[PDB]
Amino acid sequence: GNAASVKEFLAKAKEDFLKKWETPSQNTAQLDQFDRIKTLGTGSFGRVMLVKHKESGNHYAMKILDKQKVVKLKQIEHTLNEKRILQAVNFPFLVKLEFSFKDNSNLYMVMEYVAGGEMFSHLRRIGRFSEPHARFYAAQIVLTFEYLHSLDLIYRDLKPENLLIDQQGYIQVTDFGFAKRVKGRTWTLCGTPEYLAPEIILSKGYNKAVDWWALGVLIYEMAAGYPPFFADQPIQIYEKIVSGKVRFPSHFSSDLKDLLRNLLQVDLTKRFGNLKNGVNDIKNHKWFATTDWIAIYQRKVEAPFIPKFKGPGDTSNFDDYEEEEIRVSINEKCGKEFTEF
Amino acid sequence: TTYADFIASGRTGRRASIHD
Ligand SMILES: Nc1ncnc2c1ncn2[C@@H]1O[C@H](COP(=O)(O)OP(=O)(O)O)[C@@H](O)[C@H]1O
Ligand SMILES: [Mg+2]
Ligand SMILES: [Mg+2]
Repeated sequence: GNAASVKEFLAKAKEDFLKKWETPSQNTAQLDQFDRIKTLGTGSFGRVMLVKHKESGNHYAMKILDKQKVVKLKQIEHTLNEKRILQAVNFPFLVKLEFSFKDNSNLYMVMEYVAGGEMFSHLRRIGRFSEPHARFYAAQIVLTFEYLHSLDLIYRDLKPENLLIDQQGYIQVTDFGFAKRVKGRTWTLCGTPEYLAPEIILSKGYNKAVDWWALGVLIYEMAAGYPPFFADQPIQIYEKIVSGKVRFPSHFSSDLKDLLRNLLQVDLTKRFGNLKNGVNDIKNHKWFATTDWIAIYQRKVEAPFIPKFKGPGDTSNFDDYEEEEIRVSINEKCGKEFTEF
Repeated sequence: TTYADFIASGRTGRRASIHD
């Protein structure tokens, strides 16, 4: 995301968003304009590869989606949401979508390359983040959700795997696959097991409150080293989540435990972020007392950790993945389904 | 310890997103 009252700021931000949202960019590049280098990561739906833009010499992260696979996994409308929303947003902590296009077989989304690696790998290696360290990343997510929700957007897949550390040690939110612009309630079952709010698991209509619940899980996992609800199988995780019972590590400060009880709140009439006071219930909470929200947004705060970059094109901060040949059919596939992409 | 239980569990690696 591009680097840099509130009610006024969000007013102008919304104006900018609606313009792109109403008239999305389309077909702004083609496959042969890039040199495919290496796979940076994969999810249930796509493969993201580090690519080299021939003309500019710039390095990018290209997300590749097989149209037939998208259809099989019932992600047609989600994928259209993903591209349409990502090409319209603009925030310091949101990954920037540089180009997008398609061919007979796949869909392509070329984003800025965030070389710091997944928060996930750094978190697992180090074990856990100290409260001040976790707070840093947390604040950025809080501000990012304030921005997204103000645009009537629900994110729906917050997790360390979908969060990247940039060269300045700041967070970049990627993967807008489940992002959706919705005013009222929505019902699709999606997200990641460990991060699902109770209302999603119980097939109830839900709203942006699930994102605040997800934030609770993220903060807990960052500070504890493990999630608040874990098991060997998703079903077992779901049982723990709905029961709501949460136990905190003995090293968790009083302020952190109080905030978490308010975020990992099964009762929607009490879950922070969803109350009458909106996001301020979180931003004014004690655990964030030392947080200077404007400084964070302006990226004037010193990052707790700055990733090592042995130069451009360096992928040492990412695990290695099995590579697969990107074949393109001679026959167009699912043309009608993705006509607006 | 809880950490020991987590580390020994089957979901300590990257977690895939779920859907219908
Ligand atoms: N802009 C990016 N820069 C660097 N790595 C990225 C970027 N976007 C995604 N990735 C990597 O690719 C992985 C898969 O991307 P994602 O969009 O999450 O796929 P899926 O939607 O199937 O989860 C991420 O977990 C991350 O490791
Ligand atoms: Mg993902
Ligand atoms: Mg996704």
